[PDB]
Amino acid sequence: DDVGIMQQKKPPTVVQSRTDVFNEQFANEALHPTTKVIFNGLDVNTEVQP
Amino acid sequence: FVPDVPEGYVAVQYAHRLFSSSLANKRNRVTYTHPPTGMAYPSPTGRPHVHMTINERAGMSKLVADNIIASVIKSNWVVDILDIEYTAEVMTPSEGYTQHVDAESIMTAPKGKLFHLQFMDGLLRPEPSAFDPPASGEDMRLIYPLQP
Amino acid sequence: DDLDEGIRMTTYDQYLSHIRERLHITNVPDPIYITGASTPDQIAASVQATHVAVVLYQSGVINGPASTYLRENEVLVVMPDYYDVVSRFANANLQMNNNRYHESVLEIADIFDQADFIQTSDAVRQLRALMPTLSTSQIRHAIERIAQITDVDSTDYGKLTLRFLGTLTRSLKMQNAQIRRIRPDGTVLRYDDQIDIEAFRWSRYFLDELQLRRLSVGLRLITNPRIARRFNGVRIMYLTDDDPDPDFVPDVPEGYVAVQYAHRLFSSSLANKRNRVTYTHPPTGMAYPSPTGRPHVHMTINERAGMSKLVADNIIASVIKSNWVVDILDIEYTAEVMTPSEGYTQHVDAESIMTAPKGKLFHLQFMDGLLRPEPSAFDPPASGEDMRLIYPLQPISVARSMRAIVNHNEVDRPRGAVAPSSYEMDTGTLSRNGDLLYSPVANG
Amino acid sequence: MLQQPTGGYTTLEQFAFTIRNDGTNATPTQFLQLLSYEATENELVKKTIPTPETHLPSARNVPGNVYIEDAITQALFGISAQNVNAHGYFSRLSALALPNTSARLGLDGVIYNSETINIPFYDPAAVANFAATYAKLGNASTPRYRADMIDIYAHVGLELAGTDAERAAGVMPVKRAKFDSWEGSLISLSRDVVNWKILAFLIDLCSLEGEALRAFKTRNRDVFRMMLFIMSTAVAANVVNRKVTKRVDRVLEYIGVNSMRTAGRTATITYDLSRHEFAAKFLQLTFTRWNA
Amino acid sequence: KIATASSARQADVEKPADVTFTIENV
Amino acid sequence: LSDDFKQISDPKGYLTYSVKYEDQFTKKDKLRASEADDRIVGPTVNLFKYGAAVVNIDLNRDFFDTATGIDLTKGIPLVQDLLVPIGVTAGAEQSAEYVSGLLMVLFKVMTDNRLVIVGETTTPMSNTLSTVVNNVLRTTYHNNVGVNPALLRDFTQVNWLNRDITNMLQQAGTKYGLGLTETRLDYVRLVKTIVGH
Amino acid sequence: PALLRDFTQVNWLNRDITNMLQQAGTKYGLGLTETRLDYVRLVKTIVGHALNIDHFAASVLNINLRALMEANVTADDRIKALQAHSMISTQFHGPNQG
Repeated sequence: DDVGIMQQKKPPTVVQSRTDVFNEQFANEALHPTTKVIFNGLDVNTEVQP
Repeated sequence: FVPDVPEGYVAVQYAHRLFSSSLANKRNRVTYTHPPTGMAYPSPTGRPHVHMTINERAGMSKLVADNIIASVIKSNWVVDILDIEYTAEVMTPSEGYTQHVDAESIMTAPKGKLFHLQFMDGLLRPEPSAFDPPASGEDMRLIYPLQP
Repeated sequence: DDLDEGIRMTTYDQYLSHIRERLHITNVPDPIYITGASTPDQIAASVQATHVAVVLYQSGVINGPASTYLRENEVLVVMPDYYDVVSRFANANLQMNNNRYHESVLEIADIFDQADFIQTSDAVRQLRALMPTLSTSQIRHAIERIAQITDVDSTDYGKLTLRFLGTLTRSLKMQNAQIRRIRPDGTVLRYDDQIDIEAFRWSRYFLDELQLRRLSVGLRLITNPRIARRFNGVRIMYLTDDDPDPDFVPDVPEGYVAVQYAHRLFSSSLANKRNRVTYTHPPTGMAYPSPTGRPHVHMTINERAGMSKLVADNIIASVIKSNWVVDILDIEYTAEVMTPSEGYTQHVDAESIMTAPKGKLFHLQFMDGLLRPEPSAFDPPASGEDMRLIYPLQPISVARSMRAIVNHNEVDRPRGAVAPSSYEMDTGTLSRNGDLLYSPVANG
Repeated sequence: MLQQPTGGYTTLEQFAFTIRNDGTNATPTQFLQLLSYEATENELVKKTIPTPETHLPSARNVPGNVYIEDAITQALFGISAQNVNAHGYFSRLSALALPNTSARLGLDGVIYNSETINIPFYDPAAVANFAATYAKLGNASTPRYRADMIDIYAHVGLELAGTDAERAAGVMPVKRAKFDSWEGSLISLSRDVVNWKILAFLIDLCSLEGEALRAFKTRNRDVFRMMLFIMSTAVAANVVNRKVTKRVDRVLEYIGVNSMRTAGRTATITYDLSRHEFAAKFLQLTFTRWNA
Repeated sequence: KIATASSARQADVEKPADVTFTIENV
Repeated sequence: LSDDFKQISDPKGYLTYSVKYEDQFTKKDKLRASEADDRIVGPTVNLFKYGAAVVNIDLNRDFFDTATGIDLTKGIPLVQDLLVPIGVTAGAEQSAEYVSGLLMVLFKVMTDNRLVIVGETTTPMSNTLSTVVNNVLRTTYHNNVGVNPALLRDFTQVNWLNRDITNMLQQAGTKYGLGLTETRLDYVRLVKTIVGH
Repeated sequence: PALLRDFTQVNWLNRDITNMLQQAGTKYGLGLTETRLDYVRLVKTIVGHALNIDHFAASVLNINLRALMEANVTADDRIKALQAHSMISTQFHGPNQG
């Protein structure tokens, strides 16, 4: 139940960057879990609140 | 060509309030709570077919933007961003596209940026040889005009 | 009628291979043939005669009182073959049918009473069913290899070493063989106690009594479910990674139509100025050039033999873009079960699962993410999803004894944690003969 | 095997449901008597509950002994319950749903794939009736089958704070509950509840028919009300204390209105979205059986 | 400080039988 | 005499418990068992320590060694060059190896000639053992008690486990015990006397 | 001092402490005990220990913990203060409100 404290291991983070047009292909798609994510930069939460 | 919204999709005005972080099965998912039924949707995958209409991108969390696009992809959302102004160039099939507008920039740009969308006119695309083996892969367009 | 219930019967080949020599060995008259004019009393006399409850089928349709007798007495009919079996019995009630049967192994111990002439169990048959068809040369190879493992000089064995014809290997394959006196004509004679020694009565597969004694334990070990970790068949399905349990096989949803994979399905076709790898759906016959927009399809795939890369890839694309659930039964794999901390050391491309040679052992890894601590309350939201494609078709965690030895709220058990089975801790007693036994359940 | 009493298993003293009230044992009804309500301007108006889906999860064979009772009571009442929508447990449930399955559901709340004789177990017909509906808890998360997590709580409120006239009317003012209370009263209440053998109550609710089941509903109404109360506190938008005349009065607000609250708090147990889907589905099934 | 997995399995301690010269009864 | 058997002490079994731990889980509280209860229950508690994500039952790699040609590194037995194609090299990681491997288990078990001799033993006084261990012990035990989950009773701090093992122990049908026991063979003499453990 | 029972060799003391212990009105105990607050979660769970400490310091320690326990300060509160000190249309995003 406890909040984790030591940094936990995470699934690899594939970064799709979908455009105006693209040619999608799924040969050599990963089978084990991956975190698909669409945007290049997402450490947007930077204002730490003591 | 401006694609129609398929029957059974439901209009939803964007609001910051529609999205929130929340716990969902050992992860802080960016839950989307659909205004009609009120039901939360922690993941993009299960969401109701939604014709979301973003009148103004300003103030939106970038993570909410990624979630909305991920909804367009995994739940087949049709989201209509009205804020954007853009020039368009109708490229010939011979020349192909030269510039690609990432959906990231389309979602996160300041109002008043002037995007330059390209558009192939595929009427003159060459016909494939009758005997040639099939190509692998599928061309996909993500962004569309609302107007001719 | 229960699957166990009904008329027992077996092919004649099984009979000569297993029942008959044993019948000769106990000195009983050969069991009667059952022609159309066979009263139940004759069959009763034969069963009481041979002490084996077996009757070889002869000719003609069998009358019904005999049939009810064979059914109630569980008499084992032997038939030359299985063509038109129903025609060999008179169907009074017309309940019997050629497709209405239950094939099953039947140990000789359940029919012979005398324990002196029975060594093994169904287990050997099971393990043999696990074997590839074997050439005599292959069999010699296995034998020489088992000798090599055990430091025996197996050289020139099964081999004539003529001075002029040279070495001539013969077959080593003598399954179920017996030592038997022959007439000078070269043909065999039934084992006579009057001449041939008792040691020649029954070969007992040519092993020491003690090796048989241990062989029984070993068969029970091999046929134990916990040792069966060569899994076969995987489900490829586009799904967010939710269930912690490795043994998660997603259910195929409601609207899905099962489709056996076949080459005739996928094909080339013109489609919007492109030569798309079109799929046609057999329930409607409609063609679907694009992987997107295809009807839900539980596509079983018995063999990936000739499946072209365009097609394999197009199927996988249908799994994603169209939520096809494909089930590849060709695959055989070991499955390591990872703790969440060790993650995934290996990384299986879709292409590798659709092109791994048949008979190669795949090695898959599966998370047991049950021991995964709750996210920090102020950890940033995860915009995108965590998806997963490879799933087991069968339970995987079969060797598992205990799972998640950690508390949940210092009393409550975590959902899915497993205490050891009670049998792990029984330590009962030796039996009157000295066999191991679990303790009595009820007091009596 | 326990033959089911004509009054249902709940008539047996083996399955008495009870909760500590400042540490002393008490029937759920005499806790509910402590509850007092202050109505507000908003009005709960129950909608017809959508009929539950006929699709049980496929009854796949699974290793081990599924501990189904602990799963359900934890997902509803347990503190910070985890993996509430893992599918295997309900695969075994739907396995129980089959007409002649070898699996048996012991009084322990465990399901055993073997016919393991030494443990007494519920009559297979009754558990077939039970699994035939509650295996559907196995599709609590699947998008096609998700329960309305919002409107269903109106029924919750109606069955908790509802006056008999408010109940017959089918509408009630939104209410703010309050009661004299010891510190940690809600957590301790949830601990007392999560130890309930609710499988007796649910096997009875599913298997019993006619006058016996109707008498069963009149008899166990306080238990169902209590489970409802723990859920309501799990979804209450806000929960506090008032210090009137030395006595402290816990105040939960508001009954019958789910807030989709996800972050945990000192006051109460708190559903994550998964637990919300689960509890919602549970409420749909349980009320659909409750009103017939 | 990163989390880590680990493993163990019970060891064999099967020594060949010892040759005591002492006897334990008359 | 012919060496028909292979005298050994503290025998190694065919199956053994493998266990994977998640190493971030440890109870803040620290148990303090008596030295004798640790000598008995200890290998077990050390094996089934907190954070053990899984506890499997594998074939003993240490017994079915590579000398037998088995390779238990993946879960199944795997024996190369038994069932092979003739006339072409067999492929690596071939599935057939599994069946080949089973023969070697069967074969290796068909010919186990180990014959147990008592190893070092211990006769704790009852007063130095926590009472449950005294219920389980039988006057004396081999110093090399291996693991067995019944030992965890009143010892693991993982409460549900301890509750469950207590249930299975108190059930009439199962009864863990350890060390010397009254065999029908007791007092039978064979140069040395037989006893049961 | 209750610990000295059956431990001090000073006999009268041990006799007297035994008397006060066996009297119903007093009951020494030590370490973890069943508080009404058990299982209550506050990032970490609360538990109660019967410490050997003065009742005054104990009373104050209890008051402090129950104080932190009752405050119900969530992220939404801090977001509200940040919004008060921010240019009028600023949008804040991040943690769950609860």
